[PDB]
Amino acid sequence: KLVRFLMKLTNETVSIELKNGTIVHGTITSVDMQMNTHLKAVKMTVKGREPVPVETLSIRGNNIRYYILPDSLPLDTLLID
Amino acid sequence: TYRRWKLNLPQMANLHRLGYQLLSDLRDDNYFYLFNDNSFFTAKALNV
Amino acid sequence: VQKVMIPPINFIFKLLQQHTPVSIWLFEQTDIRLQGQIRGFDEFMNIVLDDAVQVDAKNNKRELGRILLKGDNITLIQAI
Amino acid sequence: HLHHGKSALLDLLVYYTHPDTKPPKRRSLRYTDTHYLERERVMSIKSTPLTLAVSDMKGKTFAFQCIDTPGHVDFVDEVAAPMAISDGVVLVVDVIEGVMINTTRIIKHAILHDMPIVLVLNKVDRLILELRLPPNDAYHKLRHVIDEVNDNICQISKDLKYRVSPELGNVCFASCDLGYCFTLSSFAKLYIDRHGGIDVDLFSKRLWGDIYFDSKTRKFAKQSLDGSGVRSFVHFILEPLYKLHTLTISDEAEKLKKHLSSFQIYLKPKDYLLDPKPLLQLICASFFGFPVGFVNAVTRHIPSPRENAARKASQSYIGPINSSIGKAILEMSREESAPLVMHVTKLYNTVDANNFYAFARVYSGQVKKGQKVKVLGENYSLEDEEDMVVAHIAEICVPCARYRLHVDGAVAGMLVLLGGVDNSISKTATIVSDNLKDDPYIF
Amino acid sequence: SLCIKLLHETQGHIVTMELENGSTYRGKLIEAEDNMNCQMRDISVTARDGRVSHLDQVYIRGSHIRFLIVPDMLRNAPMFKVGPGRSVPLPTRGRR
Amino acid sequence: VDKPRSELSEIELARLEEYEFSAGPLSVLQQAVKNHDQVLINCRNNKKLLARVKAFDRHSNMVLENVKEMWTEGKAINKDRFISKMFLRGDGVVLVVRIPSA
Amino acid sequence: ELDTSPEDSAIEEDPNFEIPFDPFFHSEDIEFEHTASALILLWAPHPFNKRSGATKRAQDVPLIKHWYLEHCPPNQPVKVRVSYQKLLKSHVMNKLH
Amino acid sequence: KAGAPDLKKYLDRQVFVQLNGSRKVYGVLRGYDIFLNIVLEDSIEEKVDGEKVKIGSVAIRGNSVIMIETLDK
Amino acid sequence: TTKMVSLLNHSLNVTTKDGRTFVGQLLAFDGFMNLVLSDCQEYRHEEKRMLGLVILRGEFIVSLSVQGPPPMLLSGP
Amino acid sequence: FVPVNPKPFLQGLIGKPVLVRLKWGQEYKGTLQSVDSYMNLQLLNAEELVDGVKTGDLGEILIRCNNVLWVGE
Ligand SMILES: Nc1nc2c(ncn2[C@@H]2O[C@H](COP(=O)(O)OP(=O)(O)OP(=O)(O)O)[C@@H](O)[C@H]2O)c(=O)[nH]1
Ligand SMILES: [Mg+2]
Repeated sequence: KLVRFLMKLTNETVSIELKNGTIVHGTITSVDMQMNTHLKAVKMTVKGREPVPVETLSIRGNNIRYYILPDSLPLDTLLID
Repeated sequence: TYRRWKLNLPQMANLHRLGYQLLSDLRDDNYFYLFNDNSFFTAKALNV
Repeated sequence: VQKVMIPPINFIFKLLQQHTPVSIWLFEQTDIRLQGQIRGFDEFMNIVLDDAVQVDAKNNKRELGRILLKGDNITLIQAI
Repeated sequence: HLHHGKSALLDLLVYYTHPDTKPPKRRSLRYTDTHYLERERVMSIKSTPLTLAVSDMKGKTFAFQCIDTPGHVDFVDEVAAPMAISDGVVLVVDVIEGVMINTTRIIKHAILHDMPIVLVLNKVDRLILELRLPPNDAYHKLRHVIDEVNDNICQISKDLKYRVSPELGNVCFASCDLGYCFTLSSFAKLYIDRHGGIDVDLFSKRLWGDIYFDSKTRKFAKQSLDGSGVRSFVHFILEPLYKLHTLTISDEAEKLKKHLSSFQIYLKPKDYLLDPKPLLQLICASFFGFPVGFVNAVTRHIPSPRENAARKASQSYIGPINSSIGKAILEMSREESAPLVMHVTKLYNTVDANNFYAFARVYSGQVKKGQKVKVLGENYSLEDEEDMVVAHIAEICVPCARYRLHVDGAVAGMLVLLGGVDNSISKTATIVSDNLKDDPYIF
Repeated sequence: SLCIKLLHETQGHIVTMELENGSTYRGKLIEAEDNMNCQMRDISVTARDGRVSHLDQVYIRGSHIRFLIVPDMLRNAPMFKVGPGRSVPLPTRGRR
Repeated sequence: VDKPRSELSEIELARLEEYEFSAGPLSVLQQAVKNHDQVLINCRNNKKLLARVKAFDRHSNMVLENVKEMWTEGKAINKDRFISKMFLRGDGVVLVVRIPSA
Repeated sequence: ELDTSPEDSAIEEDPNFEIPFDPFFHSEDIEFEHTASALILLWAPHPFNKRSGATKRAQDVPLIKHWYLEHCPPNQPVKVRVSYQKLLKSHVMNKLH
Repeated sequence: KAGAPDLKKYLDRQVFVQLNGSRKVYGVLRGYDIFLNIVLEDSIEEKVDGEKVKIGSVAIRGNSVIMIETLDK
Repeated sequence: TTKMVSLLNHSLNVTTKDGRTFVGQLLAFDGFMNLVLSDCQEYRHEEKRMLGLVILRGEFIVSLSVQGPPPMLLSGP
Repeated sequence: FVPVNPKPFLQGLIGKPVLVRLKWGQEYKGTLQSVDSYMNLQLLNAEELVDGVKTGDLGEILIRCNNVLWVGE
């Protein structure tokens, strides 16, 4: 299983494009093996709408399209079990 | 200190068998119809 | 006097034995419909078709031969 | 009948809805006795009402206004009087003792008054742990008791509407001491939840008389030529019950532990080192949850007050249905403009023998505390207009046996305790509103 | 499941649900399932445009439900704790 | 291997899981990771992904670094966007095509 | 009087009705090694039906109280009957106060 | 696990089925499955225009069934 | 999923697959992320409608956020 | 007279040229050599036949299971 790579990483800023096309940008509080991701101090940008910030927010797993990870992560070591 | 005990089923069965001379064989409590405590209190009160 | 219920899997199994031509609809493609002989299926009822022709709203038949129709799309199974 | 377990049945629900209550040291709880005389004789003498919220097999919550009646022969007043403001009868029969004289009398009087009957076969655990019958003989005993009850029903009316049989969901097998009360449907659902998707009703309707299950064809036969199969009820219900009781009793900690682990029932290690009877109670309360079978049977086979308004009006009410009051009774209107009609069939002592509570069923309309009502006696009529008494209403309570819930107002279809109107009422009475159309009739 | 328990609680009342189409349904719920398949009666169907039609008996499959408007007085329904093995939220008296 | 019955316990489920990437259709991602080959990935929103695949999931949840991403759409104008690292949910994958490095 | 028994009715729709699962406790037997002795103990006098207690003192166990709490055996001499009655009287006075 | 849908009261009755994409089919229900896969006989299909074309014996996938409706009082 | 519990009795706005937004007090949730909201308002497109007690499907839900904190010694010698 | 089930149909077809059809109108041609239990398939030297016209060559292809509509030839 590779979702474990998601919870091995925690508490860092990440940009997310959701399933509806909207883009969110913030640091994760915790992500779930079932792909429920929790976000805090984020940047909510609805498609065709003016961006709005919110303090905390959570995504359902089906709505994640992809991630934008930072470049300060030990990717090689983080991939080991 | 001997303040609580816990016995198995074989041990309790053995103790029940060994002391069988000195326990009742009623298990019904209807045997004591007019010969139970409250009947005695009533009889004492009524002097019968 | 009552009529016995027939589950759909046995219905498709019966169709398989009788070799009855079928007219298969699709999940969202309203106008495209497929027809042919049914040749095999599984618990997920992936349909294995024979003489599969892609009939359209204007009967634009196109021969597809023996094809496997993934179960996710079949909306309706017609008996002839 | 006497000591057949009808108060233990209500204790079973009370234990679940009231977490603070705990079993006593040396006897049964016998909640809803609440009389020092009854606690002395260890038997019910008065019919104490009890209103509480219980949960259905699927999760729906109902408001059961159950009235607990005595089982002694002499106290049938307390059975007939509350039965006139109730929609059905829940008959508790001890399987060991069987149908007795008071059970026969209750059945006759209930069918005579067109009351649906739900049968509870209590004290099932005595068949396993006390009488020690084999599972097949136990099934025969249960079937014989049900047949005797049906005979007593047929002696009054051979109608097929009044018939009790487990396949109709009308009979509950219970052991209120150990704490379970299931039906055929409660085990069919208990199996289904564990083992996947099969319709509960189709499975449950095949778990009664001499329908035989063949373990190799996995099909329900009809005769089971020679000894190929065994009775479905015994195969699926009685034998697992016997094995559960015996695993708990026979001091097999590891086997029981593994089996309950398969059911996701996890016990602390000190719990296996318990007295046999509390261990049975714990196992049965974890295995069988809330007694939802009884609740489901009662909800399905006893009409709601709105559904039962027509029958109540036709049987009890003696006036004309075509009047305004009669129409108000049939629709069971809750609006304030409706006439207030209540039937009082009981009076209850306060915690000190000073004043009485009138036990009434609000048939129609609304009642608020301080409302002006006129009380009609047992023989008030057009000839006798002198039995009416004008009275106020001081306090309105919802009975809960050991306490009361005070409500500012009560609505139609409710059983409430009325305070302030007791002086003119001997036996029964009818309470209507003063500002009302002429010609008030009594029940 | 507490949400399914509340849906079962609704049975017998008038609940409004809208399906993936967008049409809203006004009727009396008479049955409900763990899948949330629903049976309704005396339904007044309001289509997405706003046209009002009427249905008598329906069996709505649960996979196509968006949400339901439960009657207000069900906000006080009790939320029982559910153990691991239990499949229905009910008052508990055993260990857990 | 001779266990596609689909009624398996954990050990044999894991065995088939590894065998599937050993020889099945998903095997291409294995030697794509090992050989570090260019792969073009298309999502269901008509977006193009070219990158190295550092790791992949059995659900095809792939982590991608050095992505070359172009999307097209006024008059049809093609635009690109380069992201250093991304995690891709396998749900949105329509296709992957490997570009051999040699 | 039922036109068709509920049994024949239940079977006659889908006589090929099938359920694959076995009853809950199938590998076990309704009687184990110690079941008979356990049932015997279940209905025993007070000390012997517990398996867990609190170790009373030595002198707090009477051991013959039930002998005279019950009725006197018949054909006993006068002095024995009087002894039974007097011990019962002392016990009654103890319980009353 | 799964659960059998409650449809015994709808067996052998004139029933009306709504499919996805504004489809509409008549028929008398003859069976059902765990996934609500149904079976219809002597059914009739409606189009958007409304002309009724007899459609025959029908085995609809449950995934496409939106509602199942009966008309009797 | 212990964090999911911490949002009970809070006030939440839920953006849905349709595109609407529901604001209300969370009463109970589910493994499939079925949400039960009390005193729920509908944010269409913004127009306000009182909804009441609302049960959301799991699929309908896209994301959720909280707008409000949860509502609300012996002696000596 | 011999019914061939889907999985036997595909494994008895390994290495043969087929035309797969997607849900959304694209059909691909090529040779397949690997299909697993979930019926997502891999192709070799495949090309993309949009509208039935040969535009570009793709080579080896991994197709996810759901995205196909049918498989034939
Ligand atoms: N063994 C066993 N005893 C039970 C069971 N249910 C009740 N009892 C016992 O039966 C006796 C009578 O129980 P009650 O609740 O007082 O029965 P009752 O119907 O209220 O008696 P009345 O009020 O006089 O009619 C008590 O000793 C209960 O503990 C049972 O299921 N099994
Ligand atoms: Mg009683």
